[PDB]
Amino acid sequence: SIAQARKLVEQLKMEANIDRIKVSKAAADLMAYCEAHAKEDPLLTPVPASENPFREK
Amino acid sequence: EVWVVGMGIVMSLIVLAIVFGNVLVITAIAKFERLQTVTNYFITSLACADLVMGLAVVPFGAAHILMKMWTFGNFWCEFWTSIDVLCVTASIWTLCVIAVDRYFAITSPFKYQSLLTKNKARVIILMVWIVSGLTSFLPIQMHWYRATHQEAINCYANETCCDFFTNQAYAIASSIVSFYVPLVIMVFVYSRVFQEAKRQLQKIDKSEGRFHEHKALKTLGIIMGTFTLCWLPFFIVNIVHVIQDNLIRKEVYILLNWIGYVNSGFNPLIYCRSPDFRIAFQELL
Amino acid sequence: QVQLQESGGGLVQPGGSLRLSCAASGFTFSNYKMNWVRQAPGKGLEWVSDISQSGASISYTGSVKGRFTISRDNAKNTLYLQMNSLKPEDTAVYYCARCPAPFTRDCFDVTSTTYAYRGQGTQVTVSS
Amino acid sequence: TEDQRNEEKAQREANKKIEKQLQKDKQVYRATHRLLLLGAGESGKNTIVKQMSGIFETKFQVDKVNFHMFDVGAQRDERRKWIQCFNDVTAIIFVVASSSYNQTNRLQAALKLFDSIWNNKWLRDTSVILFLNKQDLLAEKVLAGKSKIEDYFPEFARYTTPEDATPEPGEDPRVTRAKYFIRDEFLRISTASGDGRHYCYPHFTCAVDTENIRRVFNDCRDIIQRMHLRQYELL
Amino acid sequence: SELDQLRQEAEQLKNQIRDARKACADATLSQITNNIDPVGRIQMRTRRTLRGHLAKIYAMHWGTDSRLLVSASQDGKLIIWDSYTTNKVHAIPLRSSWVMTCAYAPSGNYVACGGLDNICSIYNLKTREGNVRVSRELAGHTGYLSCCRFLDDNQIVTSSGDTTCALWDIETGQQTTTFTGHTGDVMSLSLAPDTRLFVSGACDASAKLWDVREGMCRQTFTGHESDINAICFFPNGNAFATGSDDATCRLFDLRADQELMTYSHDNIICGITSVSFSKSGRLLLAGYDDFNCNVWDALKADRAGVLAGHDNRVSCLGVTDDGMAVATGSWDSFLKIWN
Ligand SMILES: CN[C@@H](C)Cc1ccccc1
Repeated sequence: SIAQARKLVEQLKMEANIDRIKVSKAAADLMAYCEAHAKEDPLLTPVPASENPFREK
Repeated sequence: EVWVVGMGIVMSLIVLAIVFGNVLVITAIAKFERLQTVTNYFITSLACADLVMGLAVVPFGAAHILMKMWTFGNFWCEFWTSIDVLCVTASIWTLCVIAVDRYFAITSPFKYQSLLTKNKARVIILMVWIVSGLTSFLPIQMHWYRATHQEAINCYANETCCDFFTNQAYAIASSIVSFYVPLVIMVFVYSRVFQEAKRQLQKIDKSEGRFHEHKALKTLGIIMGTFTLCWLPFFIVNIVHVIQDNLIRKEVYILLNWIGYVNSGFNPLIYCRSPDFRIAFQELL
Repeated sequence: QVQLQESGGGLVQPGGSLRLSCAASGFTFSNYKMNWVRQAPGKGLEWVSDISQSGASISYTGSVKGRFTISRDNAKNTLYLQMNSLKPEDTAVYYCARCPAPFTRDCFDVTSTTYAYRGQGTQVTVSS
Repeated sequence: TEDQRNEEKAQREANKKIEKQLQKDKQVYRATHRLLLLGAGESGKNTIVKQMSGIFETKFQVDKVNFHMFDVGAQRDERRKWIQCFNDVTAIIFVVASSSYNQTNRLQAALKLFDSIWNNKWLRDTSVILFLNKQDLLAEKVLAGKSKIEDYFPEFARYTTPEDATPEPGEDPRVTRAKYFIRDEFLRISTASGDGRHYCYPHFTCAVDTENIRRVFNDCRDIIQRMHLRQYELL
Repeated sequence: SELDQLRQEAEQLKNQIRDARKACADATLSQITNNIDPVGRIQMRTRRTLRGHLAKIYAMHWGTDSRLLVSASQDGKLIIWDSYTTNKVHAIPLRSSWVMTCAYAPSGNYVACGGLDNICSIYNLKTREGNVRVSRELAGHTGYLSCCRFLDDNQIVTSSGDTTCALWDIETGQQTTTFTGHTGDVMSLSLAPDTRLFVSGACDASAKLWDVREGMCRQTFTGHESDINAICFFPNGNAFATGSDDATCRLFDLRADQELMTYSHDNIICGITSVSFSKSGRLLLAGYDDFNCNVWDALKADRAGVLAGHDNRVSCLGVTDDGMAVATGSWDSFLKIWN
């Protein structure tokens, strides 16, 4: 009743004042991470059958 | 020339239909793992028997009929008869085994789900072929089927002829073993299954019938309306023409035997029309 | 954030009528089946009525058939309940509950003590 | 590669024993039947258990076949998630106190819960055995001036007892009419969208001793036979 | 009076948070990623099929070595498999047939399980002799266990269907911390790469970010319209993906503190049961109720491939730490390893 309302108000008050960044910066960070690790992805870039562990039945 | 051409066309169409029907079932069962069940083992055995019948039996008989001559030797004459007997016996006993499987599944719901596994199905399937192989190859290639009348002796020593002459003790022992005992077993088990089905519909109408035999007779009439319709004519003549002579012309004997061959082209149309089989057939080709 | 806000209510003489409105936001109103629930003083939640996505299927309890009516406006995302004849046993808090998932024929937990997709509710009293 | 061969061999005979044990356990798993006992505390659900901590186990033997019953306790009243775990049981036993026809509306809540269970997408093949407990209390309340059935179900006054009804001797028509009205309320939902893949089996139980396990046995046998008959394009 | 003021204050705070989030919406991910070359078409084939379970499987978890994996079924079994040779390393029978989750310790010496018994069972695999036996039984939750993930070999975080999460110390057996705030069953959780924070999704169309040390919620995300079933961190730990019963996936950033991208299509009307990322985070793999798995371009939100080999509900999905293979489980009691 009163306790849950008080807890909700306190949580909303504390979550209201938090520093944020622009969407463009976060999108650029995600793009940079995705492009930096492109060479190390076996699923995205198919692996030659010589070093594939599951290829050999 | 038109008659032989039409006959050859009909026989070729029969062979192609049989092989096309009986290859698809095996390929679908082997490919899809969803279609791998204990009953499907019996279905695969039946399809294999039908395929062997359509490959190693029907074309040779067609060649024998059209050419009015057996080009091959005496060894291939006796080998062909043994494989024919083996195929027909195995097919009929596989049908009987399927009937008994359904009877046990429906009549004893609790014991069936535990006692019958995939290991015991293979043992039964192998046991069916071993007995049919021993009752077909041994009585034929050990010359227990030869007749003692003059006409049989002429064809037995002569080549170029492969007429099936049998004594009175083989035309009855083989017919009873191959057809009549499975016929009685299947009739009894489907009678019991039909009786069990009617009792369940009499409990759904008594309970919830105010809110909102045709299907039982239709599905059990197709199974008993093609096996009996395709094999009963042959196995009565097969005994009559030996018990007393001159009643049945050899052309009738050949024709009635070929009616039982097309039953192998109808078997996938009876036991492989489930929705799972339909979607499996739709997926490929 | 899914929001269900109820309106209407208050004090009404016996035999009077009331129109309750439920404004829904934060979800696709067309894809869900809606319910009217109520809780009487010193009692638990009681399912009152429900309506499907297109309004084809409408159900009530046996204490409100003939009197109460439910409807929905999908264009404006609004749920309406009309109460024609009122009795002293209708004094309760009315809530506007939503189906847990879209495209489903069933609604499991709408009268529970705690349930996420329910509104605050409005008080309706018919005393004198 | 001698060490590699040795470890691969050890792996093979380690797998062999595990597969043998799994084959042994498969037979035991296939040979027992799992029941989901549902309902409410007000509806009973414990007198059934008496005559055979987040879940409770019961085991009983009928004609030398195994039955396991699962009582869901210490769980919240949000059943829309953990019900999906019981989608391959042979039967759901649904216990309802039909005497409490006057939250204070138990019958309507039971009907709504049954409708939700019946129309679930993951429970389209599961059958329900319906027990209607406390019929003596219902008879006492109907005979006395406790409450009126049509206060909550106004269509009861237009209900006529079906001819097939066979009440136990020494009865009054009012209690039979109420019982069959309540039963047909569930049967309407059951028959609305059954589609032949599952059914409902309603029973009237008051104090029967060791007959409830017999009823469960018979209904499970019927369920299995109907499933087998349906899969063969025969029913 | 005393009441009706807290509700208005909460509404005002919600409006303020919404305005603050809107003020940060400079652009969208789709607009920025217009110059990104498309992934193309992803064609994976089933490299292994693992059989041996009797009932449907709910959970699997890869090992750190990317070779061994554990799976849990309601036949009463945890099975530890070697993926390369398709052998069976371990088979553990469980006291309760109802199991919903399983975990594998990063060291590899322990596994964990739980379900409709409100108890988390820890199994030791490196005994000197004998077999696998229960080493610890963590009890105290008042609802069914939904997920559990290992932090070291002495700490574990569990989620329960009693709307609470817990952090347990295994040695003592007592829960060090309780995480409260959700108003519905917590269905899934994911640990950050640094194991300092984690995220949970509940049956209230909401997700929350928790700090392990403090025991308090830092951020809340509300973009979905129905119950959340799966959740997973982005590889760098600055974002996470969620899936739900409304048939959509959503990507949420932490610094921006709002949704970035939605993955949905018109012909999908079924819930999402599993979510996972690729090694580089470019591909997002989702398991569905229509017996299929989909691959999404995590930057362009266009479907790139379908994993279609299961005959029943796809319940669990996982990607190796090496990133070589993807293992999926289903309600048909078979595991499939794709590459
Ligand atoms: C006539 N001999 C039968 C008993 C078996 C048979 C059946 C068909 C074809 C040839 C032979």
